Formats: sequence, C-alpha cells, structure tokens
Amino acid sequence: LTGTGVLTESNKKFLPFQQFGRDIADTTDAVRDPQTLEILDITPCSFGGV
Amino acid sequence: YTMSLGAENSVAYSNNSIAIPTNFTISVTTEILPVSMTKTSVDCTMYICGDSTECSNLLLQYGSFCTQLNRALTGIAVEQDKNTQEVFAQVKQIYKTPPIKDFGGFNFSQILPDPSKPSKRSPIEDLLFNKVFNGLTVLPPLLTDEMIAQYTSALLAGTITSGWTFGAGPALQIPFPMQMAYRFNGIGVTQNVLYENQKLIANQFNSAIGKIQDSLSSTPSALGKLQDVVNQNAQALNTLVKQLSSNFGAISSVLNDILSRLDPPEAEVQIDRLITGRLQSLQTYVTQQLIRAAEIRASANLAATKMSECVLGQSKRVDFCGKGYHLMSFPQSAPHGVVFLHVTYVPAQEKNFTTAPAICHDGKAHFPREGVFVSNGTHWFVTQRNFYEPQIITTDNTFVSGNCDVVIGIVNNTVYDP
Amino acid sequence: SALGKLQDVVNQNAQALNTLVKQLSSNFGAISSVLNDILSRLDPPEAEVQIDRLITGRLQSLQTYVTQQLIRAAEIRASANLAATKMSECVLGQSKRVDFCGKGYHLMSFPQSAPHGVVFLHVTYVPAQEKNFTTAPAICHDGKAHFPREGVFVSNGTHWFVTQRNFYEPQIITTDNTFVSGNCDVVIGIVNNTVYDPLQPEL
Amino acid sequence: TRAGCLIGAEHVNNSYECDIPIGAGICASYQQSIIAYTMSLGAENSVAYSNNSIAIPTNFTISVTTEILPVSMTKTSVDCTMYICG
Ligand SMILES: *[C@@H]1O[C@H](CO)[C@@H](O[C@@H]2O[C@H](CO)[C@@H](O)[C@H](O)[C@H]2NC(C)=O)[C@H](O)[C@H]1NC(C)=O
Ligand SMILES: *[C@@H]1O[C@H](CO)[C@@H](O[C@@H]2O[C@H](CO)[C@@H](O)[C@H](O)[C@H]2NC(C)=O)[C@H](O)[C@H]1NC(C)=O
Ligand SMILES: *[C@@H]1O[C@H](CO)[C@@H](O[C@@H]2O[C@H](CO)[C@@H](O)[C@H](O)[C@H]2NC(C)=O)[C@H](O)[C@H]1NC(C)=O
Ligand SMILES: *[C@@H]1O[C@H](CO)[C@@H](O[C@@H]2O[C@H](CO)[C@@H](O)[C@H](O)[C@H]2NC(C)=O)[C@H](O)[C@H]1NC(C)=O
Ligand SMILES: *[C@@H]1O[C@H](CO)[C@@H](O[C@@H]2O[C@H](CO)[C@@H](O)[C@H](O)[C@H]2NC(C)=O)[C@H](O)[C@H]1NC(C)=O
Ligand SMILES: *[C@@H]1O[C@H](CO)[C@@H](O[C@@H]2O[C@H](CO)[C@@H](O)[C@H](O)[C@H]2NC(C)=O)[C@H](O)[C@H]1NC(C)=O
Ligand SMILES: *[C@@H]1O[C@H](CO)[C@@H](O)[C@H](O)[C@H]1NC(C)=O
Ligand SMILES: *[C@@H]1O[C@H](CO)[C@@H](O)[C@H](O)[C@H]1NC(C)=O
Ligand SMILES: *[C@@H]1O[C@H](CO)[C@@H](O)[C@H](O)[C@H]1NC(C)=O
Ligand SMILES: *[C@@H]1O[C@H](CO)[C@@H](O)[C@H](O)[C@H]1NC(C)=O
Ligand SMILES: *[C@@H]1O[C@H](CO)[C@@H](O)[C@H](O)[C@H]1NC(C)=O
Ligand SMILES: *[C@@H]1O[C@H](CO)[C@@H](O)[C@H](O)[C@H]1NC(C)=O
Repeated sequence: LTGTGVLTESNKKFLPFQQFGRDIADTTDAVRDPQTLEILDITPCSFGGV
Repeated sequence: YTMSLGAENSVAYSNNSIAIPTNFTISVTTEILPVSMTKTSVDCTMYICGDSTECSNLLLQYGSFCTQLNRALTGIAVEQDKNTQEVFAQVKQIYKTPPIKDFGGFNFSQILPDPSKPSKRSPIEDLLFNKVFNGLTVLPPLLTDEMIAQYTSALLAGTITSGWTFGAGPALQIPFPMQMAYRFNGIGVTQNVLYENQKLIANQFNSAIGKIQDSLSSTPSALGKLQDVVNQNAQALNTLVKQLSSNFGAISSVLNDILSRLDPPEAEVQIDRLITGRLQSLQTYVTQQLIRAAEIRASANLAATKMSECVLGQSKRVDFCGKGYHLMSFPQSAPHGVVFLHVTYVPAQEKNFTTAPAICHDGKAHFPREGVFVSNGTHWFVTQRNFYEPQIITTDNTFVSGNCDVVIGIVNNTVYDP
Repeated sequence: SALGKLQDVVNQNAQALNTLVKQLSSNFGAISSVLNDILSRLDPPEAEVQIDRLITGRLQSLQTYVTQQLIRAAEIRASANLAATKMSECVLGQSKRVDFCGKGYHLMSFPQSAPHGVVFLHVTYVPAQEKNFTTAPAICHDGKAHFPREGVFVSNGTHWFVTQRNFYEPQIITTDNTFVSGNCDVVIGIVNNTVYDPLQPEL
Repeated sequence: TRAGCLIGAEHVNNSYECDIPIGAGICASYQQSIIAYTMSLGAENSVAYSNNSIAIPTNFTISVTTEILPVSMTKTSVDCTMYICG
C-alpha cells in the first residue's frame, strides 16, 4: 500500500491482525512496520500558501 | 394529532375598561447569533491532481477555472474577519469595571470576566465555549477568542459604568441605578418606580441573569444555532474529501494507479475524466460555500446592528432586543458567534379599572397630561399607563381642550387646583 | 481609498467579465480553442467531438459566471435595501437608532450621488468637554421625595442644581422641574436640599 | 507564529494598532524595517465610576460622517449561443 509523507512513531495500538489504519475521511492515517511491527503514523508533508 | 396554535384566550374588552399592571417582573432572554464560520480554503491544483505531474499539466487546459475557485474561497476567508470585526469592535477604547463593584445591588459577576481563570472569560461565557488535509487548509482568524473576550469586556464595562454615552461620544460615568432609572423612563415608566423598588429590581435582575447559567447547562440544544454552522461546514469539507474516492467513470479514482497501469495516450483520457469529475465537485463546494457565506454575513449584519442598538443604546423596536420592554443588553462571546443577554421589563399582575377619555369640570374638558384616567369604583385617579400608581387628578397633571359637549364618554369629576 | 467600497464592486464585475472572455482561449482538451480551425482542419464526424468538447467547457464557464453574478447581485441588492431604508430613516426623518446614521446623536443627513451608489453625509451631535459632578436620585424636602422631571440632580460642590443630562445647563431646583413620589425614608442615596416654590415670594 | 513561519519581519514586545493583518492576533507594519506584533484592540481607558458621580458634557461639537453604499452594478449580459459558438 503506497503513500507519501512523514513517518513517526505512533502511540496507537492496532489489533494483532490489522496492517494499517484509516481516519474519518477514509485516508491512511497509520501503518504497521511489516518487519518489526511497530506502528508508524503518517503525517502529510507540510504545504500551504506563501 | 392536529397541532394547537396556542392557548385559548380572550381579552375582556369593554368600551370603558382598561387593565393596568400593578407589579412588574424582569427577565433575561438569551439570543444566539452566528457571526463567522471556519475559514476553510483549498487550492484547486493540489486537490485535483495531487503529485501527478501529467495531471497538473493537463489541468492547464481548463484555463482559469482554478483561479476563479481559489479567488472565491479567498474572498470568503477575508469576509469572515470583516464579519467578526464589524460586530465586536464597537469601541474606541477598552474599558474596565472598577475594583469596587458597587452597582447599587446589581450583581454582574456572571457576565464580567473571571480573573481566576487563565482565559479570563465570564462564568456564562465558559458554558458557551465549553459546549460548542490533501490540498485543503484552515486559516486562523485575525481576532483570537482572547481578543473577542476583551472587546466584549469593554462593552460590558462601558454599558455598566457609562450607559450608552460610550457609544455616541466619550464614556461619561453614571451611577448604575441611575442609568437604570433612565432606562425605565425610556419605556414609559417613571423613574420613581425604580427608586422605590431598587432592592426588588436588583434581586429580580440577579436571579433572572443567574438562571441563564443554569438553563444553559441543562439544555444541549441551547447553542444548536452556532453548532449548525459548524456542522454544515464540517460536512461540506468531509464530503469534498470523500468525493475524491469517486472515479467518475475512470478505471480507478487514483491517478497514481492509472498513470502506472495504463499507457499514457489513454491514461490521459482517464486523467481528464477524473479532472472533470473533481473540478465539478470543487465547483459545487465553492458555490455552496458562497451561498452559506452570504447567510452568515446576513447574520453578522444583524448581530452588528443589534449590538449597536441593544447594547450601545436602548432600542424602541418591539421584539428586536427580545420580548418585553427593552432596558439593556449584555453581550457574551461564543465560538464563531455572539450571544446577547437581553434585560427586559415585563408587565404583570394587572387589575381591571374603569376609564374615561376626559374629565368634565365646570364645563371644560380635562385630558390626562401623560397617563390615563382610571376609577377604583368610588374615586377617579390619573395613572401612568405602564404601572399603576394613582394620583389625585389636578390641574398640573391634566390639560384643557374644548368642552364637555364634544368628547364621547366624558365623565363628571372634580379637578383639584393646588 | 475613500470610495474603494464602490470601486470594489466595479472591479469584481470587471474581473468576472474579463475572465469569462479570456476563458474562451482555453481548449478544454480540444486540439484547438478555435472552432474555425477544427471545423476546417478536422473531418466533420470527428470535429463534432471536439466541437462538443468545447461547448461543454464553454457552457460550464458561462454557468459559473452566471452563478457568481447571481450571488454578487444578491449582495448588491442587500446593500441597496440598506441604502433605501437608510435614506428613508436618516434623510426623510431623524432616526433614534444608534450608529445607524453614523456615530453620535443623529441630527440629519444629506445624500450625494455617486457612480453605482449613494453617499450619505451624516450630521451628528457629539458630547464634549464633560465635567465631574456629584449626584442624587432625589431631593429630600420637608419629608417628601422630589425627583427631577426631565433632567438630573447635580452638585457643583456647594449647591444643588437640576440639569438636562445631555448638556450642562444648571437650573435652581424648583417645584416646576421636579415631581413628588413617596418620601425620604424610601429612596437610597437621597440628599437634603431646598426646593424653591415660585409662589412663595408672593404668598 | 501560530499562522505560519514569518521570515524577514522582526518580533517586537510593543503592541500597535493593526495595519497589515497576518492572523492569530498578529499584525505587521513598516517602521526602519518590517515588524510583527500582537495587535492592540484599542487604547487603555477607564471610566471614573462612583455611586454618586456623573459626568455631563458642557460643550458639544458637530461632525460629518461619510458613509458609502453600493446600490447597483453594471448590467452585463451575454447571450449563450454567440458566446459559445460564434
Ligand atoms: C454575586 O453572585 C455570586 C454568585 O454568582 C456570589 O458568589 C458566591 O458567594 C458565596 C458567599 O456568599 C459563595 O459561597 C459562593 O460559592 C460564590 N459563588 C460563586 C460562583 O463564586 C457573589 O458573592 C455575589 N456578589 C455580590 C456583590 O453580591
Ligand atoms: C411584587 O412582586 C414581587 C415578586 O416578584 C414581590 O416580592 C416577593 O414577596 C414575597 C412575599 O410575598 C417574598 O417571599 C419574595 O422573596 C419577594 N421577592 C423579591 C424579589 O423580593 C413583591 O412583594 C410584590 N409587590 C407588590 C406590591 O405586590
Ligand atoms: C378608592 O381609593 C380611595 C382612596 O384611597 C379609597 O378611600 C379611602 O379608604 C380608606 C380605607 O381603606 C380610608 O381610610 C380613607 O379615608 C378613604 N379616602 C377617601 C378620600 O375617602 C376608596 O375606598 C377606594 N375605593 C375602592 C372601591 O376601593
Ligand atoms: C355633568 O354636569 C352637567 C352640569 O354641569 C350635567 O348637565 C345636565 O345635562 C342634562 C341632560 O342629560 C340636562 O337636562 C341638565 O339640565 C344639565 N344640567 C345643567 C346644570 O345644565 C351633565 O349631565 C353631567 N354629566 C354626568 C355624566 O353626570
Ligand atoms: C456653585 O454655583 C453657585 C451659583 O453660581 C456659586 O455661588 C455664587 O458664586 C459667585 C462668585 O463666583 C457669587 O457672586 C454669587 O453670589 C454666588 N451665589 C450664591 C447663591 O451663593 C458657587 O460658588 C458654586 N460652587 C462651586 C464649588 O463652584
Ligand atoms: C434630612 O433631614 C431630616 C430631618 O427632616 C434628618 O432626619 C434625622 O435623622 C437622624 C438619623 O440619622 C435622626 O436621629 C434625627 O432625629 C432626624 N431628625 C429629625 C428632625 O427627625 C435627616 O438625617 C437629614 N438627612 C441628611 C442626609 O442630612
Ligand atoms: C524479521 O526478522 C527478525 C530477525 O531479526 C525476526 O525476529 C522477526 O520476527 C521478523 N519479522 C517478521 C514480520 O517476520
Ligand atoms: C376583568 O373582568 C373580566 C370579566 O368580565 C375577567 O374575565 C378578567 O379576568 C378580569 N381581568 C382582570 C385583570 O382582573
Ligand atoms: C359603553 O356602551 C354603553 C352601552 O352598552 C353606553 O351606555 C356607554 O355610555 C358606553 N361608554 C363609552 C365610554 O362609550
Ligand atoms: C473625574 O475624576 C477622576 C478621578 O477620580 C478623573 O480620573 C477623571 O478624569 C475626572 N473626569 C472629568 C471629566 O473631569
Ligand atoms: C456610596 O458609597 C459610600 C460607601 O463608600 C456610602 O457611604 C454612600 O452613602 C453611597 N452613596 C450612594 C448614593 O449610594
Ligand atoms: C520581550 O520580553 C522578554 C522578557 O519577558 C525578553 O526576554 C524578550 O527578549 C523581549 N523581546 C523583545 C522583542 O523585546
């Protein structure tokens, strides 16, 4: 499952069978690291008007 | 069932009978108005194309559509600060109440800022405040809640210590119960009524205003009017975002899957298909946001005039500053809006009296100078029409016009000559 | 930036018009924005696809223009409604509405014509040069409580006078500019003074 | 700032009447460089309130306020057929 952004440690807890999570608008919010199983949050890369 | 329109009632109408209130009550009405809405904006290019370069370049074939959309949302965002400023910034200076809050028995601690709290909001404002990413962004307001609270505080301090003069001119001090006396004369009730009932009035006021804090804690649907604004905008935003998952006839909603799965000369057809779909949904969002903005502006305009006429003055407009005879108002800050506490005089405990349009006296017709002529069953008195307070009929509270052969329903009495 | 408010209306409409016209140069996916080049360059059975493509694009941009023009028209109508009521109440009368006919106590207004709008010159009375005075809600006199008939009771430090509240103009307190209601044991903050009786000098 | 990252303006501890608004209580203006500050809401003032004191104006002034309102806009119209198809 693809995406782009900044990966940080998550404080969320996934159930043992869950691989990634989604927010209210059904957008990927977090993923599980498939090798060590830590949960990583995905934040957007900053952008905005200048 | 068939709904009832109101209680069954009848007025005891008679050609020679009037009812006059003998005791009044004071109540506080809470009126909530939205002033502004969340300054949501989204750029057309990132919303539609994300990080797909061929989409970004293809989108230029739609000319200025993105410019028009970006401009319309920018215009709304600016308007929202204009709406806030024209409602709360009614003052020239920030006024504060004195350390010694002696207002003649009138307790305003519920509406004045609470110095023990870091937010320095009033006990009532606390309830008003406590109860209420892919190309999109939300910009902060110019005036933060703290600054709105400061303007509101200035308005209360002005209203309490200088009446309406801080609005029309410099803030000139006046004893609180004395400006209340002015406010009573302003509704056709002579000021002596207040001074002989100052303790009663202060107690009715203190209770009526204290009840606002209690009522708002037990009624979830008290601030629904401001919540509805938040909900409509939240739904519009969430709908706009979920709509990106719609494919509009394309093989996939995701540009990154079609550009990598489907050869470019055909992928462009599906990219263009997605752009038309997404551009249309964005146009729909902006159009509704402009219409919604107009509704908020109209409310902000109402709040602005209402503050000037209800808070920085005493309107004479019926049911404009709440139901009853308007005395004064005290604004409170709320998220995305303003709440007015309207203090009104309400007639009560009326009694039936017999009346006459004039008194006949040695051939002359005497009309009341300011009040009405009433009879208690044995004697004629003249009273103000908004509060029973009988006076002997004299030549100083009546005037003569014409004679006893002209007025219909004229009665014979004695007019005292001092 | 005095008349910017009327200029902003002109500018928004000028931009909407100019945008609508420049938008015709947009091709919306067609090989050319110009109908005359596609009808002469491309065989009819296919040219119709590009003609239809341009129509959808141009029809959409026109629909967008009209929609915004209707919304903008509503804003202007609301302003016109305000101007209409404001003229009736500020020019053809004297409103009592605070900050409606400008800041201060409204006296009168004089309208002036402007391109696409109206300008009101509001003439207002503004209090100034105030002084501190001591007050009382009533004057106590031989047991009766006297309230001001129209103004307020003030003291200059040695004598009590009655003044209109919007302009200092002291009068001796007399029975003709006060009225009696109740007595000295009821009013809070009542002060002792002498109320002049205009009849006493003769009787 | 809360609004965003402001580069080139200096931060000062003096509040001023606003000029060019930024957001979140911050405004900027030009002094001899561009500054950013928390905006002032109005002048500091207090009313000399007392239970037995009133202020009464002794001299008045008269002023004229100019209020501008739009009434109408250019009556622009376009026919759909000629606009689209020429
Ligand atoms: C104004 O009203 C407030 C209540 O809203 C009064 O504060 C209370 O004072 C009593 C003591 O008499 C305390 O036991 C309560 O806990 C206080 N309540 C709150 C919410 O603080 C206040 O004293 C009144 N002030 C005046 C001048 O009457
Ligand atoms: C006018 O109405 C008020 C109530 O609004 C009366 O005051 C109350 O009198 C009762 C005794 O009958 C007391 O228990 C209440 O505590 C009083 N309330 C307040 C706020 O003071 C008042 O007596 C009535 N006056 C007249 C002339 O009828
Ligand atoms: C109408 O009002 C008058 C004046 O108050 C009442 O007459 C007085 O009644 C009291 C007894 O309650 C006597 O002590 C006074 O001497 C009477 N005054 C006069 C001038 O007679 C009269 O009773 C009231 N009428 C009704 C129907 O209530
Ligand atoms: C008020 O007083 C006048 C007298 O000043 C009364 O006038 C009488 O009217 C009747 C007709 O109804 C005549 O027949 C009498 O001759 C008139 N009297 C005099 C002295 O001229 C008048 O009726 C009285 N009105 C009421 C309601 O009592
Ligand atoms: C309050 O006003 C009174 C009346 O104007 C002042 O008393 C007068 O003072 C003048 C001198 O300036 C005398 O010529 C008058 O004869 C005085 N009139 C009376 C009735 O005494 C009084 O001085 C003023 N008080 C203050 C504190 O200014
Ligand atoms: C106004 O004048 C009255 C007298 O007409 C004063 O009444 C006195 O009040 C005190 C209590 O403070 C009593 O001990 C006296 O016996 C009362 N005098 C009389 C003659 O009854 C009243 O105090 C005066 N008020 C002011 C502010 O001076
Ligand atoms: C990844 O390899 C480590 C060995 O270093 C192993 O302990 C771990 O369980 C492996 N992770 C998964 C998901 O199999
Ligand atoms: C006046 O009298 C009528 C009877 O004709 C009665 O129905 C009405 O309630 C009375 N009104 C008051 C205020 O006493
Ligand atoms: C009221 O009507 C009665 C007739 O029922 C009449 O006798 C009386 O004079 C009238 N009073 C007035 C003030 O019109
Ligand atoms: C009234 O007196 C106070 C001092 O308590 C002073 O600050 C205020 O400026 C005075 N007002 C006028 C109008 O002289
Ligand atoms: C004002 O307050 C003082 C107490 O500081 C009191 O003695 C005086 O009588 C009060 N005056 C009025 C009009 O309330
Ligand atoms: C503002 O005041 C603080 C001390 O509270 C000081 O450390 C800071 O340098 C000052 N900033 C400016 C721009 O003067």
